Amino acid sequence: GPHMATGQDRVVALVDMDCFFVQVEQRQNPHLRNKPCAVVQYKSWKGGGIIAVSYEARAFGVTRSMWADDAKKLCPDLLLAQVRESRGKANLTKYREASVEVMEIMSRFAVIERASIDEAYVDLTSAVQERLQKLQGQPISADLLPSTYIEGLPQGPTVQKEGMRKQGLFQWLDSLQIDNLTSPDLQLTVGAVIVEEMRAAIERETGFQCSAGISHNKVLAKLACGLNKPNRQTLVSHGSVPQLFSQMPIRKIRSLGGKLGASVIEILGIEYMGELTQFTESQLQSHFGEKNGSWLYAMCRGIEHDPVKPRQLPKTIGCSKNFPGKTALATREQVQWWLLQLAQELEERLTKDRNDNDRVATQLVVSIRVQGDKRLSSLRRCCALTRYDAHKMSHDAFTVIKNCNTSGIQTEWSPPLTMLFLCATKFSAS
DNA sequence: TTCTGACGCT
DNA sequence: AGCGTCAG
Ligand SMILES: Nc1nc2c(ncn2[C@H]2C[C@H](O)[C@@H](COP(=O)(O)NP(=O)(O)OP(=O)(O)O)O2)c(=O)[nH]1
Ligand SMILES: [Mg+2]
Ligand SMILES: [Mg+2]
Repeated sequence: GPHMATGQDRVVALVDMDCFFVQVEQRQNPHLRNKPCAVVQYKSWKGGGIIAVSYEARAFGVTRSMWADDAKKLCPDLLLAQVRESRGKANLTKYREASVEVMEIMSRFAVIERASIDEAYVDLTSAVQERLQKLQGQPISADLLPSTYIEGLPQGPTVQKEGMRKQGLFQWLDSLQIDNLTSPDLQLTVGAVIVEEMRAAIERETGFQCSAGISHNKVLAKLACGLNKPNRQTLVSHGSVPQLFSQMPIRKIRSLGGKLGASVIEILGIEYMGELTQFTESQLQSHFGEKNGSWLYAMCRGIEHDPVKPRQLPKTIGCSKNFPGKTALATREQVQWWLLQLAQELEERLTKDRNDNDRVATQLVVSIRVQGDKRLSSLRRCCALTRYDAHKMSHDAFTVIKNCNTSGIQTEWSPPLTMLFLCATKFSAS
């Protein structure tokens, strides 16, 4: 008991933009605002593949990974914005730039770890300590938490969503004020106050809305964030974990949504995260390996030690294009022209990266898929990246992959290529 | 018929 | 180094 760590040492938040690419397009084009709308890549095949969906369109059942022609069947008035196309491929530049706008605001409050194009973890532990001392013992008003939910409340002894939110918040604050709650619970609450401030700054300065999770570690903060989207933030306390996890499907937890999560369910014969507490650490290590076993044992108790890494900028810069079915590249000339198109986009992005961020990539990774392979990559080869030159890069990439071609004729490529990917990696200060 | 990007294993 | 997993 007294020596058992509870993982309540940090305050961590996860901030994630609401329907991010849609808001970027809605900021630019006011005709799209407050409408069912979606962002697609390409257009010819089935109207384009949807990658982002406004909450209004979600109500009609429109989702990511849906073809726009199918989406239009559920939502006839669906409005569509198309990703920019350059050199015959999708160009995500506008969204990466919007992302930087948001990340730079977040970094004013605390150290952040970019987790994707539209989300970052925040380590608020230090910021909270400072705000606590400033207060002098002052109680925390509900007015400071106008968009916060407390997961698990209200409980015990209104029929509208906002009323339920407030009743939960009141129960929580009443407990802190009394002194019923822990120091950790106070720290989380102050963390939520700062997170309100951060989300207000993002909205004021970019126009974009986001949601957030506040908890003691990255896994819980990420889980919390999704509980009340859009435009809300959720506090998940250590105390809330047993009830929360008791009916939480294992797949909902970050990293368990794939094959490992399926094996946990299958091997142990359980469904919910909370059921993991029955097993000893050694039992879990036996089935899932020393690292996974230790992580699972702690995680199902709400505990996780993964640090928020001080990293705002992506570690790699890459671009890729699929060539599905009949579009598969079947000639040497085709392969070279597309390697050049990818190389040109990469050069432009690398050159900008070097001016903005004082660094240079030193390795070029080339990846391809051959027709008939399920694997995202069939083959990956690296070479030196010594100069930001698209012609040189595309020539080098061709050099490293040319041996894969089995075709007896120099001009033909076999098997035909279904994917090309060029990635710049191994950055060094410049 | 998507286009990324982080990280683990060997 | 090259391959796989995971999350969108
Ligand atoms: N190229 C590409 N971009 C994608 C893909 N999937 C998502 N994106 C892009 C488009 C997304 O806007 C963005 C952020 O990813 P989320 O936060 O997972 N989705 P969102 O913020 O839209 O909604 P909410 O968080 O409120 O549910 O990444 C994809 O498969 N391919
Ligand atoms: Mg998002
Ligand atoms: Mg996201």
